Amino acid sequence: YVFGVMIINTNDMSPALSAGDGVLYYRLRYHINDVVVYEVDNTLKVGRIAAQAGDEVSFTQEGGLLINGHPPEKEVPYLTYPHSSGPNFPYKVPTGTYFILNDYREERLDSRYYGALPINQIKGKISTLLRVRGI
Amino acid sequence: FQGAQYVFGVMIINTNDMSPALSAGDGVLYYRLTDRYHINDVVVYEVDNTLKVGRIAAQAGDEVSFTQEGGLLINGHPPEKEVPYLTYPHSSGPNFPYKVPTGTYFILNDYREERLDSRYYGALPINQIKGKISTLLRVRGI
Amino acid sequence: FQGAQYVFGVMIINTNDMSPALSAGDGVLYYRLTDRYHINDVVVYEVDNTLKVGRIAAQAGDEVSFTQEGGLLINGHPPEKEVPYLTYPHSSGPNFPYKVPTGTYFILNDYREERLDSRYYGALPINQIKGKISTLLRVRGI
Amino acid sequence: YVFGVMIINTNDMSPALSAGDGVLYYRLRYHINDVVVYEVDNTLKVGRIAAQAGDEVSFTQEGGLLINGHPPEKEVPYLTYPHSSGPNFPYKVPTGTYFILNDYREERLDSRYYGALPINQIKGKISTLLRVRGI
Amino acid sequence: FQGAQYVFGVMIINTNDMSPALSAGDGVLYYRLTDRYHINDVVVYEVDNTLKVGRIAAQAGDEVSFTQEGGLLINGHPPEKEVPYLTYPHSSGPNFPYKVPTGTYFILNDYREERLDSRYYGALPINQIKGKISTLLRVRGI
Amino acid sequence: YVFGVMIINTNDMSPALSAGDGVLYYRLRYHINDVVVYEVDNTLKVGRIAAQAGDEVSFTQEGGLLINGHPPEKEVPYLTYPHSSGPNFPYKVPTGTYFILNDYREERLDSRYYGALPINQIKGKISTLLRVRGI
Amino acid sequence: FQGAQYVFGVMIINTNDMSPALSAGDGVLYYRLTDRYHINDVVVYEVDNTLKVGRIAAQAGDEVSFTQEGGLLINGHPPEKEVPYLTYPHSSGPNFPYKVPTGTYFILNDYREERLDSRYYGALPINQIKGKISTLLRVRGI
Amino acid sequence: YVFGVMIINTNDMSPALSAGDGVLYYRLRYHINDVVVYEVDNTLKVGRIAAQAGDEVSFTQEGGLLINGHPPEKEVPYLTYPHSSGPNFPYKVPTGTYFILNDYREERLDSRYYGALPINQIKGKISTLLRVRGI
Repeated sequence: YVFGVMIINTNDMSPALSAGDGVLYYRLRYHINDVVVYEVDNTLKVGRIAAQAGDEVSFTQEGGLLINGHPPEKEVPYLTYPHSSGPNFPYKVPTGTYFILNDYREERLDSRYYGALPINQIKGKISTLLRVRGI
Repeated sequence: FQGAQYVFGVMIINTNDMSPALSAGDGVLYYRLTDRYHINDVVVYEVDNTLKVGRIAAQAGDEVSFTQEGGLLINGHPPEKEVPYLTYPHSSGPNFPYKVPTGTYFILNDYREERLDSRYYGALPINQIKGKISTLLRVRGI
Repeated sequence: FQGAQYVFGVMIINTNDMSPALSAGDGVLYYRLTDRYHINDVVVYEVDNTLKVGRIAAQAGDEVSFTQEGGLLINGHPPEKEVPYLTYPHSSGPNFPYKVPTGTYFILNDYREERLDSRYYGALPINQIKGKISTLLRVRGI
Repeated sequence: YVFGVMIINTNDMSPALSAGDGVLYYRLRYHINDVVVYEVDNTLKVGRIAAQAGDEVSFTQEGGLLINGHPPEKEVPYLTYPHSSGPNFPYKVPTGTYFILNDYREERLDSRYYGALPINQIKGKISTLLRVRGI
Repeated sequence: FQGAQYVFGVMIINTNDMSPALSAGDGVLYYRLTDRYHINDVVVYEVDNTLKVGRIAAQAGDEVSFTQEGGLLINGHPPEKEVPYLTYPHSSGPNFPYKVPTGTYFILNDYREERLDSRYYGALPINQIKGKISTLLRVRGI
Repeated sequence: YVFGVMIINTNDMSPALSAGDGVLYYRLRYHINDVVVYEVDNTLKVGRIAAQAGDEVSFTQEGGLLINGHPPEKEVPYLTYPHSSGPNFPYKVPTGTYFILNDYREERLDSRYYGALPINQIKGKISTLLRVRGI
Repeated sequence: FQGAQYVFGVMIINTNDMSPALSAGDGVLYYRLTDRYHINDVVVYEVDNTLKVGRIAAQAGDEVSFTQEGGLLINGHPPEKEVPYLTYPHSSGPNFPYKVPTGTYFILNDYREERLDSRYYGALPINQIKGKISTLLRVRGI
Repeated sequence: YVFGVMIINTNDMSPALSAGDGVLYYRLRYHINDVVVYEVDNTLKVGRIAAQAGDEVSFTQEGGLLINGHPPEKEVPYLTYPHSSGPNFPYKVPTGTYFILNDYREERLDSRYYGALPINQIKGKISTLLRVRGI
């Protein structure tokens, strides 16, 4: 029904997505591993959904991520540490929200800083990428 | 001789050897240059009646070697492009350090643990390069 | 084995051997079929490390012959496609009548006076067909 | 990994797919509602997967289809009657097979004639369609 | 006046009003004709600052009417294109039988149960037609 | 400046152009061998310009065409005979007109029937062809 | 409401108002952004039922003025893009200095001697921008 | 017959052509205003043909260019001054050569430095440009 188009403008989602990528996203109920466009502070961001309503989200001392004890499907070539000004973990994911992580985990301004994003702040699932340079 | 020459090719990627830059199922476009390619270009190339993709890591006159800690050296310096893997030789490849011949390109899989690239074949002659991948379309598995 | 497979190719035509259907400088698009081609398709194909274009005049099991008046016969009947030229064998081609082998296509230049087509090479194996020309873009010389 | 390309050459799958459509299919484990290319008698066909190993497949007097009593997700603007030279129904779907139906149900030479197709005869799932005429 | 004119547009379909020919999420290409469109063309058109798609069911001078059994008549005959739905007027549309004006096209949703088409708006002037949908790309929901 | 787009709908210009071809034409002063869109009787046609203001146009008994005695640059695989209800030849081409011929010369409803076309009836030069079937 | 939304448009340029960046007869592609455009983008836009092209010289909140020597100032500084012409106001345009409104873009012809751009119309609301020209194909007149 | 493809890698031909442009060129007899790819010192360059065999090429004190007294068709927003290590002007263009100028005339390493280019060093006429960024 509703489709958006944007140019990715950070490397928060690298290497899955890079600055300058073109994306198409549509407004959806999301699923773990969906990559979504969302808004915080009148600013569009992209991130991947690591957890949904009810899950608990914990860290290991060795930079690892746990959703309900067990670590995630998706792997990234980074260690995941908490943000110091973020909610306490372990962290329970509220109804109507989704816990969102940057694939490039060294950028810690995702749900680890904001908490889970409410639905009304999620603009849609990215269904198509067109990369036209920097292959 | 020639009836027709390529300007572009539109292909689907069959392998994860260029992962994570490229994934199986990705659509790509390449364009064919009549002059030279460049370092870091991802190219489509042919070896053994077999189409392959890889990234140009060195060109004519360059010297390629490895450190004991799985690092790649081009002319004694480490390359621009970084990949989340270590690079080791193919035991049945040519000798290193390896002087890249005139008119050839030394091509590496971004997914370095697959070693069927120039580590096994040596550098590829230009005439076996089909073109440079300039564009990518991914629809699933983002 | 394969890194990548063609879905389309976008090419420029270098020859007038397919004239007047195709002219030098024409841009074309082809698509690659995994199954079989058909009679009257114009295809891009390779023989002797050389890309060529031509039109499929017969397929596996067909019989190709010539009349003394420069006419082509496929299975004893004249073909659908008409060209403003006569068709004669290549003196150094195979024998006719010619039984088209399994898994091959008998390909002819629309500009029949150029005889470096299946009249010289025999029928082409399918694996040497790159794809079917579906689209044409002409900008000059209309 | 392995991709095929073909031109649909019947209207067995109409309106979902029409003769002259171009498709891309890849070799997969299939799911109900997948549309797949398959071979019978050295001939490529396309059809949609209505049932999998273990299911039972039954007809109603009123041209309706039942998979395990309950009728299917996918609806088509045709009634589904059995083929007279086909297996008996109700019909239990063997392991390693998939029961395949034409969307255009008046063409009855699908699994209703052949039975369920074994995997080795399924060439792949159609993932992309390009229709270039007859829109 | 004009800086630029459309030759093609590449669009995504937002509605199921043209279902099953077209579905939400489909990609389409249209081309813009300078002359006339034809019956059965699916076109992109604008009404109320709003882009819409539909299929041309009648043209200038034609007469459109309905039977009591939900059938469409064009010039007293039923149309070529068949859809798996019945066609009824929009209670707030113009009168029928309806004489199609000069320079207009009478456009219908293939999914006839949605009646916001020419049954409500009347026939659309040509200058509000953006072009004809010639190509379709579907990737999900096949 | 002004561009038109049309679908060729005859084979008058075959093989150069075929029914179903897409063309782009722009409004120009034309030159011999230009292929142009023109109007006669509220109907768009296409043809190639064989002669301009001042030229004389004559036929040979052997189906040949003469512009000022000498035959044309462009050759076609047809013989060119006059139309019986057309102007007398030899035929002098008026100022402000262009003598237009069908490449497929067996269709004789070009300038051989109409005479030379005035400029105001020539809609433009075809600069681009896109053939999408029947190659 | 919407049946379909643009992702790309492929257009031909009818004017030399964007010369020498763009020329009459150029083919272009644009893509439609759902978010904001940027300064220096060349965009297709509509004003008075009329498609136009131009280059975004300023955005919301910016201040546009002219020097007596035919120079353009954006926020008191001269802009990045240089054109081989001088810029003067349109005598019947709005007042300058000109505060660019919220949700609008101040658009200028690269060929500045044609003044039917934001110098006459003011800044264009975003909803009247069709998209950004990203690609150019020139075949004649190079 | 023979087509080349290259990426323009200077702004010598700006604004007509810019670094990063893609071009198509074919091997030809050239004409004034043709833009051509040519080689000097095992290096591909592009330039526009200002004069041919027999012409004379002169400069005015006011940065202007004369071909046979009369200045050129093509205008550029630059003044044209000689190169100090180039041939003497006025300069007569030898048979079998073409006098080539950079559109961006402040780059003086064109025929003003090299003299006219022989044919065997001209690789072809640029017939198509594709600009994909920096519009």
